[PDB]
Amino acid sequence: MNIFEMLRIDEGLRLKIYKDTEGYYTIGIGHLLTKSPSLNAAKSELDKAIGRNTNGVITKDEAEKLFNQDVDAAVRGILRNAKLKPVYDSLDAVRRASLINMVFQMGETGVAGFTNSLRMLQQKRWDEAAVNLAKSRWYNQTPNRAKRVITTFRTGTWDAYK
Ligand SMILES: [Cl-]
Ligand SMILES: [Cl-]
Repeated sequence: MNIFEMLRIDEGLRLKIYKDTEGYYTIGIGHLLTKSPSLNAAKSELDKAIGRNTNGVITKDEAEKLFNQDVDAAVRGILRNAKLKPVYDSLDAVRRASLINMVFQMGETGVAGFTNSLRMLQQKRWDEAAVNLAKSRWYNQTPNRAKRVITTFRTGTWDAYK
């Protein structure tokens, strides 16, 4: 199991524009297109991301390409972030995947906002971090996915994904 397979389970794969859990236009494996209500604004963003006139549909290869870019970007954003980087550097391989998953989902800014949980993870206080991570809108809005990520942080294994 790895970050790609992990995010593929959490995000699914859809080849046609769809609305995410927050009602935003998305495509492929969790690739956010726009927060605008406009479907035309989303098709425009899509064509721009793909480099062709897609009329709202993409192929599996195209979805996987956006996916590879988004994972790369999540990692690079963590490494560039003064608050995230030290956490990431401190974690083992499995838990690092957990942090990438959160950044992919809610953005670098959003994760960097989990001040107390980050401090707990850096200190390796797994049980405490798990409790603090759950007191969040994130957990309350997408509980099943949040629990899988939190269990991964707590145990350092991929059990929640098997
Ligand atoms: Cl893009
Ligand atoms: Cl969920």
